[PDB]
Amino acid sequence: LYNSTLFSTFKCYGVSPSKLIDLCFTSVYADTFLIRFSEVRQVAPGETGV
Amino acid sequence: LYNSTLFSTFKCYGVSPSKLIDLCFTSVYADTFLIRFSEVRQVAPGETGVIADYNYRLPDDFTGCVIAWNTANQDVGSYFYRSHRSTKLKPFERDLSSDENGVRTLSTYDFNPNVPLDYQATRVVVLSFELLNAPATVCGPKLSTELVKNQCVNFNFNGLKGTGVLTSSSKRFQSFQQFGRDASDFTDSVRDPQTLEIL
Amino acid sequence: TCLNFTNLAAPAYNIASSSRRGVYYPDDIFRSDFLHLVNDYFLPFGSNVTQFFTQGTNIDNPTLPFRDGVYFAATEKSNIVRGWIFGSTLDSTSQSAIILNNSTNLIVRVCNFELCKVPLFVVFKSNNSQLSHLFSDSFNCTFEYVSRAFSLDIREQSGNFVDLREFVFRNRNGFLHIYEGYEAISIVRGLPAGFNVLKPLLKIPFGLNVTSFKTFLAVYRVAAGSISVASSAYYVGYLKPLTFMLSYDLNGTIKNAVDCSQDPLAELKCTIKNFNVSKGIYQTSN
Ligand SMILES: C=CC1=C(C)/C(=C/c2[nH]c(Cc3[nH]c(/C=C4\NC(=O)C(C)=C4C=C)c(C)c3CCC(=O)O)c(CCC(=O)O)c2C)NC1=O
Ligand SMILES: *[C@@H]1O[C@H](CO)[C@@H](O[C@@H]2O[C@H](CO)[C@@H](O)[C@H](O)[C@H]2NC(C)=O)[C@H](O)[C@H]1NC(C)=O
Ligand SMILES: *[C@@H]1O[C@H](CO)[C@@H](O[C@@H]2O[C@H](CO)[C@@H](O)[C@H](O)[C@H]2NC(C)=O)[C@H](O)[C@H]1NC(C)=O
Ligand SMILES: *[C@@H]1O[C@H](CO)[C@@H](O[C@@H]2O[C@H](CO)[C@@H](O)[C@H](O)[C@H]2NC(C)=O)[C@H](O)[C@H]1NC(C)=O
Ligand SMILES: *[C@@H]1O[C@H](CO)[C@@H](O)[C@H](O)[C@H]1NC(C)=O
Ligand SMILES: *[C@@H]1O[C@H](CO)[C@@H](O)[C@H](O)[C@H]1NC(C)=O
Ligand SMILES: *[C@@H]1O[C@H](CO)[C@@H](O)[C@H](O)[C@H]1NC(C)=O
Ligand SMILES: *[C@@H]1O[C@H](CO)[C@@H](O)[C@H](O)[C@H]1NC(C)=O
Ligand SMILES: *[C@@H]1O[C@H](CO)[C@@H](O)[C@H](O)[C@H]1NC(C)=O
Ligand SMILES: *[C@@H]1O[C@H](CO)[C@@H](O)[C@H](O)[C@H]1NC(C)=O
Ligand SMILES: *[C@@H]1O[C@H](CO)[C@@H](O)[C@H](O)[C@H]1NC(C)=O
Ligand SMILES: *[C@@H]1O[C@H](CO)[C@@H](O)[C@H](O)[C@H]1NC(C)=O
Repeated sequence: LYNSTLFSTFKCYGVSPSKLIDLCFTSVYADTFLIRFSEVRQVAPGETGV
Repeated sequence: LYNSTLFSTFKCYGVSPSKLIDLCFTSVYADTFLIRFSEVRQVAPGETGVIADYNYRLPDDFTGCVIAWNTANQDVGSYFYRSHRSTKLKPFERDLSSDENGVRTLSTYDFNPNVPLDYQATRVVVLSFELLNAPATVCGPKLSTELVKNQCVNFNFNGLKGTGVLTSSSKRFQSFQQFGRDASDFTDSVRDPQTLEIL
Repeated sequence: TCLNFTNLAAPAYNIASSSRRGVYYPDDIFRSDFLHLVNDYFLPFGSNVTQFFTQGTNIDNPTLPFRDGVYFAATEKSNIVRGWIFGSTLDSTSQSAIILNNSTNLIVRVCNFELCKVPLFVVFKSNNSQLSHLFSDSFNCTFEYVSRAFSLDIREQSGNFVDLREFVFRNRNGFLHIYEGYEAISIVRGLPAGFNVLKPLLKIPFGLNVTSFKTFLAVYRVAAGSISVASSAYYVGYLKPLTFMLSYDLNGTIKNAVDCSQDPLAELKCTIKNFNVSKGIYQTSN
């Protein structure tokens, strides 16, 4: 995805980035939705907001 | 630069801001390049992405500051970046190979004011410094005051400590060091930074 | 322009053993009467290095690997060994850095060099002893350094090696660290056993992927026109991740060191952190 996508937010919890290459995950799930640009900061553990 | 510039990013590592005024840095280097606005978050120690491993990589024990600001309506040409590589780069390393023999490795982006905010051109300046037992030659705007002795005073020979100051006449220095080192990782008998008199 | 050679002999990878050689300062902090352990990259005590010499119809300048750091030591009289080139694949497809001494200036420059097969300096015995070409071409690049001018003697035959120059090269965070040391000698055969610390000299920012290196030599052209080589030798060793135990004294100089992985006595010395051991039986760490 390096030459086709541009991500403005990439935050990982419980595992550091640049370590996902040499790791195996046993149960992966993906959740998708669509919000406003200012509400991305509310998608985090222990946050508040609408 | 307070009445001329406006920085969107000012993050320092290994030293807090509002302390750079009263500090001296021995070896100072500046790295300059140009990326998109959304890729500024990748210029950090320990990050991932197309910039952090194929174009520019910071060491883990990094000391310095990262400064970025948007420069639309100033940079209009077409610029290039590395999209893929066989391996990832070492810290503070370059790869000037414009193309491989098999396939081209350099992808391009075009910068224009009409392009969206996520794809706009910003300038990034990265500084790096360290502190040794040597003259620094890069200091802040501090004025030397009167030297007093035989009292409990706080001295600022590039480092803060509050003791009593006397005259030393039995010290042998190596003409590089300012303070030296003791057995318990202590610094004693500091030097006047412009003279050779050892306190 | 570069020369032609057909009577060159293949190098013989002779084996000579170092002994307490290749110790450099790890930190720029003045310490006196100190003693502490350091885990870094060092040349192992008692390890064997490879021998290359230029004696007769035998010029030995091959491309050698740059794994984790190189110990370089040269025993010469007539200034045969001049400098080195560092880089990857040593051609025009990538960038390479040189450190050179052309008997007038010290040259530090990294460009897109195109090296020939046998890069040598040529000195005329007659004709007031000028220098000559090194390589073919080098296009655009982004670094320069020319030092001050000096005069260098470029011919002397004493019969015995009188100079010993030792170097340690390291690559870390885009910097090339250089540690230097000099010692007067009088030998005929090989690498003398001894001990001398090396001081930090250079720190050049390159940003280069360094995997190989090659050395620059010098030869002589006789008045008839043929080439004649002069006696010289150099040795190459590699650094390994090891634990050492250095000592400091008055004036803050390193005077002794112990490689903790050599023998059980060195392990015992590193365990109790002392050069002198009394009689008894002691438990040692690994
Ligand atoms: C290109 C790398 C290079 C380095 C880093 C270098 C360092 C270097 N060379 C010398 C002297 C120094 N260097 C040389 C010559 C050489 N020294 C060598 O490492 C080599 C390869 C030659 C040439 C064959 C001489 C003949 C002297 C003595 C100069 C004097 O008598 O003042 C010093 C001490 C200066 C002083 O205290 O007077 C240093 C730091 N020389 C170099 O050429
Ligand atoms: C981004 O990179 C991918 C490969 O990672 C490119 O996809 C290739 O495109 C060529 C033509 O340029 C095709 O022949 C290949 O079959 C493609 N490979 C794969 C694996 O799909 C892609 O073109 C690049 N550019 C963009 C804009 O997406
Ligand atoms: C930002 O501040 C600097 C520093 O005061 C200003 O430079 C001064 O400009 C005036 C005229 O406006 C001159 O008389 C002074 O000599 C200048 N000072 C120096 C130190 O050169 C600068 O004009 C200000 N910029 C803006 C855009 O307001
Ligand atoms: C530094 O350069 C070397 C030499 O080109 C690179 O090693 C090559 O890696 C590729 C990866 O596909 C191999 O195909 C080559 O055979 C390797 N060459 C040798 C001589 O072993 C190395 O990857 C480069 N290092 C970095 C960090 O980019
Ligand atoms: C320069 O240093 C000298 C002592 O070396 C001192 O007397 C003098 O005031 C200094 N000058 C300035 C302009 O700071
Ligand atoms: C090298 O070798 C041959 C034989 O000496 C000579 O004819 C040829 O021109 C030379 N090649 C060069 C100088 O490139
Ligand atoms: C050092 O000598 C030993 C003797 O067993 C040999 O195996 C080894 O290859 C030598 N080291 C090098 C680097 O050639
Ligand atoms: C050494 O190289 C420098 C590079 O500027 C040059 O000026 C000088 O003439 C050279 N000296 C020689 C070839 O003797
Ligand atoms: C002597 O040196 C000059 C100047 O480099 C050169 O032109 C000439 O050919 C040389 N002569 C001999 C006989 O080597
Ligand atoms: C050097 O010049 C060549 C030939 O003109 C060019 O293709 C190349 O991009 C240049 N290298 C740079 C600017 O780094
Ligand atoms: C320390 O330096 C002084 C300088 O005069 C010298 O005389 C002395 O021998 C040195 N100390 C040692 C232990 O070599
Ligand atoms: C300890 O060993 C050193 C050599 O490492 C020797 O010179 C010295 O005499 C020994 N004894 C004492 C008490 O220092």
